[PDB]
Amino acid sequence: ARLNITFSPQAFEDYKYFQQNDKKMVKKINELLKSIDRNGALEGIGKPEKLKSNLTGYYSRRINHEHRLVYTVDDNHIKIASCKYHY
Amino acid sequence: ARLNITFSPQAFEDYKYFQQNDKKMVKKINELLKSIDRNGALEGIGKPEKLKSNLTGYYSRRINHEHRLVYTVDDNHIKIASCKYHY
Amino acid sequence: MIIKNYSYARQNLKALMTKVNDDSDMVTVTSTDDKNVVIMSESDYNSMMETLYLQQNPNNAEHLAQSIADLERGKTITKDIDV
Amino acid sequence: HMIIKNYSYARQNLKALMTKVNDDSDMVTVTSTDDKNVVIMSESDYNSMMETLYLQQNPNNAEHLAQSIADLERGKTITKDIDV
Repeated sequence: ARLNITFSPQAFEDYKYFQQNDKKMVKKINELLKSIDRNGALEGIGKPEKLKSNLTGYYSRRINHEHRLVYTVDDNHIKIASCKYHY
Repeated sequence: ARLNITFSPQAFEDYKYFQQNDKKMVKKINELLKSIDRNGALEGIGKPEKLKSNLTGYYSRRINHEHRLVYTVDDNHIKIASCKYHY
Repeated sequence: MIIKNYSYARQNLKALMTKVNDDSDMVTVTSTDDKNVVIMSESDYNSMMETLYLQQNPNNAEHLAQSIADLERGKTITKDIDV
Repeated sequence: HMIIKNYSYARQNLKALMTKVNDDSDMVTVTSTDDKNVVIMSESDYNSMMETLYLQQNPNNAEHLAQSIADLERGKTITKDIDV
């Protein structure tokens, strides 16, 4: 029920915003995080995929059709670059 | 020979920079422009390529290995979005 | 975007190569070894690589989006150019 | 890791190329006489490419990803225990 997660500042603001406006979105993000902690970066729900170009080293999983969880795993520690598409 | 060319403001500033500081760049750009005017957006020197995503409708040709001429052709009129990579 | 298997795709390879170039389509070829591949036209492949090249640096992605917007808006500079 | 062969090679050497595309992360270009060539890549590489383009295609999101990855790299970050 607890995960020690490192956020980028914009990823944390979007995560907090989801907490007071869309708990259905927080729960789906949390399910992705739990899957990453259990299975590693490339296995589990959310269609995990490596990213390329200047996103090399990071991965994406689908939160919904629009939003992506963009993350990397550094010695089993999860770092979150994004949890919300910024149009 | 004279071609009537529409520039984005940043593309014009980079062309003017090339006129003062790099005349070999201007000559290659001018060569690509002559080739677009005679052959259309997809034929001729510079490996012309359709672009995707938010650049759909625009085309790129190689000025050198780094700089692209990013352009569109609107009823045989050439519009330049870019003639220099912005790092 | 087309989904076929191996043994179909091994037969009419040329029929699938003409179909992805003219209809701008894609083919996923499925194997029993869980080692699938995607077939696209070389034109579409080079376009995506060139698009990723132009968007790879955020200053350049911003420069392109502002410039394309300026051209659509008519905030622009039109000159006769000695070519 | 690009490999360039012609059409008649690619007909009967199909798994020989499909496996080395997935195992070695290679790609294969198949040339043609009418030059409507094709490129073969793994489904992972195709999805990775499409996902990267999706994330870059709005400049506000490309900038948000660049800024966030930068902040992660220098440690300007927020680390919390969160309920999951």
